[PDB]
This record gives sequence, C-alpha cells and structure tokens, in this order.
Amino acid sequence: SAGALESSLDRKFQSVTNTMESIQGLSSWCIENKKHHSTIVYHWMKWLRRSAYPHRLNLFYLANDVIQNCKRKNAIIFRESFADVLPEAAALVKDPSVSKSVERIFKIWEDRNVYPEEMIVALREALST
Amino acid sequence: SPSYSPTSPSY
Repeated sequence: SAGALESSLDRKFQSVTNTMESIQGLSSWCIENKKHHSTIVYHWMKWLRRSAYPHRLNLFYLANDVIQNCKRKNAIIFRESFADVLPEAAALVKDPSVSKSVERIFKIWEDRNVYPEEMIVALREALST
Repeated sequence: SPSYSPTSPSY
C-alpha cells in the first residue's frame, strides 16, 4: 500500500528529457528524497532500457547530478546506492555513439574522486568493450 | 530544451 509513494520518483524520472530544465529541477528535489536513496537508484535504472539511446544518456546524467547535489562529501551517501548498479546501468549504453557521452559523467567521477578506482574498472568495462 | 554540462554542478 504505502509502497505506492515510491512512484513519486519513478513517474517523474520517466518524465525527464534531454534538458537542464528537467534535470536540475528533479535532481535538486531528489536530495530531499534521501530518506529512500536506496530505492531511487532502482527507479532511475529501469528507465534506461525504456528510453532511447540519446534519452537514456540523459537519464544517466540524473544519477551524476544527484550524487553531486548531495555534494561536499559531507555524506554523499547517494553514491553508495548508485554504485550497486552503476556499471550494470552502463551496459545499456555499450554503443560508442553514447558511451562517448557517458564517459563525460564517468570522467568527472574519476577526476572528482567520487569513486575508488576498483569501482571504475566496472564502469570502463561497461562503457568500453 | 538546452542539454546540461555534467561538470557544471559542484561536488
């Protein structure tokens, strides 16, 4: 019954499109949903297979923005739940036509040290070969 | 529908 409340996340994530108008607005509000950061990754992930190649690339930006909206490494715990399927989600973007753009967010996580290299090995498996 | 730049948000 109460589990229907989680649909407040999945219906809005499915409504997202390739624009900062939809990304920055929902990623800012998603930080107030930190009370369920464990399931938010499950909603956003299953929309990648639903979406087109350029569209699922845009949905992948949401995860990167939500990690960085929690910000300042004060806890940044959103990164830990995204790490559960971070490479598995990248398996939906093996096409070099999109892998080149998903490397944009993975490049930032690598330079911003948002993840240990041991995790990035799975990111580069899923984006490269 | 301006698409954003991943480095724009701070961390």
